[PDB]
Amino acid sequence: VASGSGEPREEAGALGPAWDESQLRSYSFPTRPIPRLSQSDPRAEELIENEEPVVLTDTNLVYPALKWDLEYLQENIGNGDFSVYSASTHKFLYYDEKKMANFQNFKPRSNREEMKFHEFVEKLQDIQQRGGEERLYLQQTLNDTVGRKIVMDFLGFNWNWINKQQGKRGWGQLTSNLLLIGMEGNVTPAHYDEQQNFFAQIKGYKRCILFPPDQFECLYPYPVHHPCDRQSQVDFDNPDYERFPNFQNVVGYETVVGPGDVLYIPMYWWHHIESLLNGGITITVNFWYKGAPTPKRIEYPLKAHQKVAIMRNIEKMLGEALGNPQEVGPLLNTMIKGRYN
Amino acid sequence: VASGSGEPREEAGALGPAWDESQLRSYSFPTRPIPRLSQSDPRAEELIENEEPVVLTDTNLVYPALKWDLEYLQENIGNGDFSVYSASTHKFLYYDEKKMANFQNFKPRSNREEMKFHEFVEKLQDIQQRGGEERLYLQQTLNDTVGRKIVMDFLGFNWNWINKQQGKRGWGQLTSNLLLIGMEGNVTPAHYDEQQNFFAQIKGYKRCILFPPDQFECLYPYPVHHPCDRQSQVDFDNPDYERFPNFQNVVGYETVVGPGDVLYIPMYWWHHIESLLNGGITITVNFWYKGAPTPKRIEYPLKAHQKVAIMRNIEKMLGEALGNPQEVGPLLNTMIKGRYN
Amino acid sequence: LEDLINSHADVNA
Amino acid sequence: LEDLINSHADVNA
Ligand SMILES: O=C(O)CCC(=O)C(=O)O
Ligand SMILES: O=C(O)CCC(=O)C(=O)O
Ligand SMILES: [Fe+2]
Ligand SMILES: [Fe+2]
Repeated sequence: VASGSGEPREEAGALGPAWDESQLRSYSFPTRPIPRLSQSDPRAEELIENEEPVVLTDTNLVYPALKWDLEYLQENIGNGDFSVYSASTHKFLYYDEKKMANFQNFKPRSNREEMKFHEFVEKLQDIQQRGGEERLYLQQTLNDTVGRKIVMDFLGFNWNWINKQQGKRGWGQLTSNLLLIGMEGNVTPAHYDEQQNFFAQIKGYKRCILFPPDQFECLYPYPVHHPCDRQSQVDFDNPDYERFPNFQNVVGYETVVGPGDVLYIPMYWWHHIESLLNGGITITVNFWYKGAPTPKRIEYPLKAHQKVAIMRNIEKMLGEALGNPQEVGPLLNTMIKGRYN
Repeated sequence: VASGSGEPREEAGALGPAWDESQLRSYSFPTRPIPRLSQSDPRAEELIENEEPVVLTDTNLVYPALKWDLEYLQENIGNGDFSVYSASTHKFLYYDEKKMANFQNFKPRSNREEMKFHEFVEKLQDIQQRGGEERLYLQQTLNDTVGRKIVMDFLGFNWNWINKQQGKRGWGQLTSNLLLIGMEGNVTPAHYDEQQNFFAQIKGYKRCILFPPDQFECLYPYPVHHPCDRQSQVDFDNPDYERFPNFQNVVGYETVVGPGDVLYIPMYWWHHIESLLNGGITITVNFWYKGAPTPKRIEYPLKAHQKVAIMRNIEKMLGEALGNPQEVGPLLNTMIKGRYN
Repeated sequence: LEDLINSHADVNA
Repeated sequence: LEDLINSHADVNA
């Protein structure tokens, strides 16, 4: 049952296997595969309503974007500035800058930098030709400054379908569309987002390792006031079982998305994402939606994400009441030490 | 500086020392003495405003009650029912009955029982003559059903003085007057009350061991939803340093109150109270006042009792939100384990 | 908040 | 309460 992401899919026109195992990094934990279904399959709709991951193989959600690539985008993506993170390692740990205040002892592993698409493509072309070890990752929201063709393509997305999803799930509004363009091998460490996400793969292959909300005690997120809030403190490449013992009870659902696939990442679900090794650059556009609002009377017992919501709020409250985020830990410890533990 | 409660006071008329060391139980912790001052002494007023313990030797607060004793009280205290706790050991751990629901695995060490004063005096006279090991402790609020003379004596209390205290400290209303009549040797284990208290000694001698609010982590109170809420889990006679390590850093302020003394027990201050061994029965009447309300803008950093107030509230919140008090510990542990500890 | 540091009024009675 | 279990809307952006 630990098939992983399943056997490599066979490409149409006998073009060989899309990717192969050796492109996947190795980890200490087991994973079961995420269902790869058809948007017309009743099961998929079932999984989405039940807030469980699922790869939809035929939405045509971002059909017009499947022709995107560096040249095309550079050709007409606009003149605006694109946020670009650089890093020494293959892990791009996201950090909230507005929170960097609280922890003056945090050394960023990845640094951001604004630039023009053509600049990213160059910096990317240089390392690419000079064989540098440096890595880049473009993560920018799609604004107004967008090119004419890109705005055209954007209109070609399957809004009929996605909008109905927003309606059936009672979700809130579409908060944004993030454009991600990464280099083969790049990794986004495990974290959970507070919104519903439709992850539409465009170019290259990405391995997605998700974990359910109820595995909060195995993933050890950073403190809410820390810059790395919502990220796992556990280093998947070298898990510290002394500090993070329950990480040995972790079980994730995995899959490899390719051009045309849309992975539903339910709100609060942890996800670890990597661009296959030697798989070339990757392109993905995600859609973020505020989740549906809290029901009239909250039934019992609570769902795992509700508890996570509570914990998060308790930490924020103590942060304000105490007048200083760093006294949160001490107060919490004083509260349980010898009383609840 | 660990004088304890100081050297035994010499009684007027060369009637020898009021009490002696051998009447005091022995404990593993050190104590410094609580100032014994005059109500006219500026220092006392200073200590009260600063919310620090102090024994006031001359208030005449309960002057008329100094003539009380079993016969007198029985003679005219009324026909109402008096709450009476019985127990095998010398420790009368207070338990909140309304909370006994939450912990169906709690075995009461002391059992309550309503009865007529004359009944308490009898049950007390029997054990007293049959040399029983059983112990009793009368703890009853002074109601309306009070006798005529008792109501007279009550009027003789020094309201002028105490009322001014309530006014100077901005305290709230007098919530009640508890009448406590115990047997020599009886002990009330360390706990903290949420109100300002003026502890007026009437008959016999009581040793009072107080601890400041900031020693919360050394006294390990029971969970807020537990019946023994606000009591220390540490057994002073046999302290479990494995479960309660910080109990080895505990330092209390001590004193022995006698007829006529009034001990100010500041709100949230822990107190351990014992009737001297072979010292006869003890009588005390306390006065409970709601503390002053929270100031306009709360300055920083917070005072220790404010933090204790916060912790208490956090526990109550999780108790309601989770829909069940017993899930509080687990949620709290899941919150800090590997994140804040 | 601050509706946090406020107390109650419980005593051993 | 229940003003407790409500969430926010933070994503890695
Ligand atoms: O694709 C990635 O590398 C990160 C994306 C992600 O975490 C998201 O869209 O929620
Ligand atoms: O005097 C006693 O034994 C207990 C009294 C007490 O805890 C109080 O009055 O607050
Ligand atoms: Fe994410
Ligand atoms: Fe008390």
